[PDB]
Amino acid sequence: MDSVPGSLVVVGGTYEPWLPVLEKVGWRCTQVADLRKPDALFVETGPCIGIVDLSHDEFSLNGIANLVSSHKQVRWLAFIREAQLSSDTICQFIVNFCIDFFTAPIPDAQLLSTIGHQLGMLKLEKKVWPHFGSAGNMGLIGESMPMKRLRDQIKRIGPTDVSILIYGESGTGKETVAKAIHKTSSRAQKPFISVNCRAMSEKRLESELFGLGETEEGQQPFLLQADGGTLLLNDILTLPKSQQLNLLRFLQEGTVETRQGVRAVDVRILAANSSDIEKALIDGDFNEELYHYINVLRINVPSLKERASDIVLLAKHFLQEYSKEYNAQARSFSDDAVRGLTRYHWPGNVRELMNQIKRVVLMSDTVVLDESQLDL
Amino acid sequence: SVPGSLVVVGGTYEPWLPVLEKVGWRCTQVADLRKPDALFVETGPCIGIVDLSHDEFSLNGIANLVSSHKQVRWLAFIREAQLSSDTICQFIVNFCIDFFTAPIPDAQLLSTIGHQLGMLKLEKKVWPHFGSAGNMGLIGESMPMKRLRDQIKRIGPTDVSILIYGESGTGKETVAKAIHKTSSRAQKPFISVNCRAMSEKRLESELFGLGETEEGQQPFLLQADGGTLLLNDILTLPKSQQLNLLRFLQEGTVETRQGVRAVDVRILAANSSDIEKALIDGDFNEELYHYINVLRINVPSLKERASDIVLLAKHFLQEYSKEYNAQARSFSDDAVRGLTRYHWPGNVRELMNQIKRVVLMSDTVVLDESQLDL
Ligand SMILES: Nc1ncnc2c1ncn2[C@@H]1O[C@H](COP(=O)(O)OP(=O)(O)OP(=O)(O)O)[C@@H](O)[C@H]1O
Ligand SMILES: Nc1ncnc2c1ncn2[C@@H]1O[C@H](COP(=O)(O)OP(=O)(O)OP(=O)(O)O)[C@@H](O)[C@H]1O
Repeated sequence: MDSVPGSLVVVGGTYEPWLPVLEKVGWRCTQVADLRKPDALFVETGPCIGIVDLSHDEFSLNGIANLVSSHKQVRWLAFIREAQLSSDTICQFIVNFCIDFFTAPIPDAQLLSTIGHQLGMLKLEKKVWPHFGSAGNMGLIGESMPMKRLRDQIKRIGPTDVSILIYGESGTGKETVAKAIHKTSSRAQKPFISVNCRAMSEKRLESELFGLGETEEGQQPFLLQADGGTLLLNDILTLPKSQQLNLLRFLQEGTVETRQGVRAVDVRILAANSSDIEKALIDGDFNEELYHYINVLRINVPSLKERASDIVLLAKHFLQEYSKEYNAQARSFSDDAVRGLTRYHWPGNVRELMNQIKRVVLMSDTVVLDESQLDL
Repeated sequence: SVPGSLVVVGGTYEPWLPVLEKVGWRCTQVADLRKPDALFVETGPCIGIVDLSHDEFSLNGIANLVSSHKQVRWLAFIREAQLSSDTICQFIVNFCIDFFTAPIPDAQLLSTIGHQLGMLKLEKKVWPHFGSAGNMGLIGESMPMKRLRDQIKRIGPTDVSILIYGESGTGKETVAKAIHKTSSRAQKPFISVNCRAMSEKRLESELFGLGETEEGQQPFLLQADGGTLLLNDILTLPKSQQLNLLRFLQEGTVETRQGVRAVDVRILAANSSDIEKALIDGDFNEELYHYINVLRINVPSLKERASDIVLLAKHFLQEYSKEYNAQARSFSDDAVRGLTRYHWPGNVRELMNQIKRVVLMSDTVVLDESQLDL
């Protein structure tokens, strides 16, 4: 036979009754007491099933609900066991999903019925859980301390095919982030379309949602191509009213217009921002309904000003990359030069950095790059 | 009364429907995808089945709705034709509790639902009431308020830590006082904390205590024991204090002059800033964040509630006018079609403050638009 382990947290060992009914029917039972232990146990066991002994007992109700959605999220299914207390706050605490509960006696055959419904999910969890982004894709442009948070954040919000708001300062790598969560999105093998729109006129911009290729003159709406995959919208607030309409229409109906008949698609939508969004909102300028459609999740891309310990490593890569790309003899920075570039403010962040270095490298006549050839 | 919704444009996929209809359940069905959103945001606690059957809706918009703000108030559930389990099994990241096989064990589906239906029957403990079972809306009463009411009613009693978010000057503490009423510790003391204007050393002297207090000293937790403590402008906390906070948040213990002791305090926190920006930059311990972000509540600014502006100003008028004998008794329609049009960055606070100012200047009984923002 083949099955899946399952743990249970309780100080009262003698509270077996429901335990041997599962071991004999084939369940890998594990039991924790001291409250702090199961966290490590749950984070190491991976996807499983946990039973919560509520029978008055001795646990902090805050810490409980905390654990419930700490990192033990979808990968863990909630379930409680109580001594018949459905009345006060305690049963209102079953707002934490919990799927079902346990009568104080032993609903012998009913117990499997309660459990059996959920079992299809754990064997489903195992099919999707191994992934883990194995290759440790060290933020394909940066790697420091605020960055590791970003990875973890990106890794857990990636697969969730919801719309996410990406915000940070200009030239930080919001697009770089967008491309990264597309790999995580589980629609990774599908196309990805970043769009530095800006330099588009309404007519031409409007030509994206319903087209103005009069007669099939080699023209296809952008939304269409991004079907199954991911589309990115850059500098979004610059959008005109009429197009924001079509977006919300599309965001609600998922349909687009083509000359060869109106059609529907399946595109996960992302958005980037660097401006004071709230200031636009209050005046009336931005449709708030649309904001709630997109602000389902937020991710903040930290500027170079935030990280600073990244500045050195970034320059090295940008050195290596551009020097190798153009055969340049420049291969290293002096300790002098290193101990100066970080002090710069870098308003344009990642963008400006590569751009600046790009120039210096193509101007660099030496192998070691001094401060004289840089910020001048 | 009866929840039980299911989303699909077609219909002939009854088979699992009459098993509910014939057993006596009012099933409700949505098609145009956009409609259930408004429906889900207004219905409150219920159960929704998402029929996707590999021929229905775009999984982005779906997962969006599923996790827009329709979170705990709704339990997820899907329907597929077996011949489908493949590309997006990951959409079951939203709990979803269970799914629907193509074979239909007529009794098993009821077994899956009936056990889960009992959880919705727990929501019945507050009995939806609709008609504002609280203090007329504590401070407001419009459309985002009724959700807020519904929201407060179901997340209130749960003595877990909750993160309160809205814009500045909205009335976040008023909510805490309001949800404390729903809590099972209502008869206990309540202590608000404006964490904005406090120094580290003195802050540390509030928890486990510091300084050199060989005189007279008593911690908030002690006073707040059994009751509820609220933290306003929480992100303003220094590193060293967030440490001590988490210490308590894990152990529930404090230090006092008369020896160290432990307590049982439900903890709340208020915020008006960009929460996502603080965590990533490093300013707030994320571990600590999950201890408090167990539940979220969104306090709607005046920008959302345009129909509240009229009702809000009137209430604040009567109360303060009476307090200072003011002759002012009403607003002109002129003033009305100006107060609503205003942006109100400071929201409820600013509204209360401005009117408060005007009243002390109002020499007339009728208040015209000229006497307002002055
Ligand atoms: N016209 C362009 N052509 C080719 N590559 C470009 C162009 N513009 C930017 N890039 C590349 O984008 C990469 C980084 O992504 P990006 O600049 O979009 O991040 P971002 O600045 O945070 O996003 P945003 O577009 O919102 O400003 C840079 O390495 C740059 O080479
Ligand atoms: N000791 C106190 N106990 C109970 N209530 C108090 C006490 N002191 C003040 N209050 C009231 O609590 C409210 C707190 O105002 P506050 O500025 O914190 O609201 P807020 O909108 O949540 O703040 P913020 O703009 O930082 O978000 C005040 O209106 C005040 O009347």
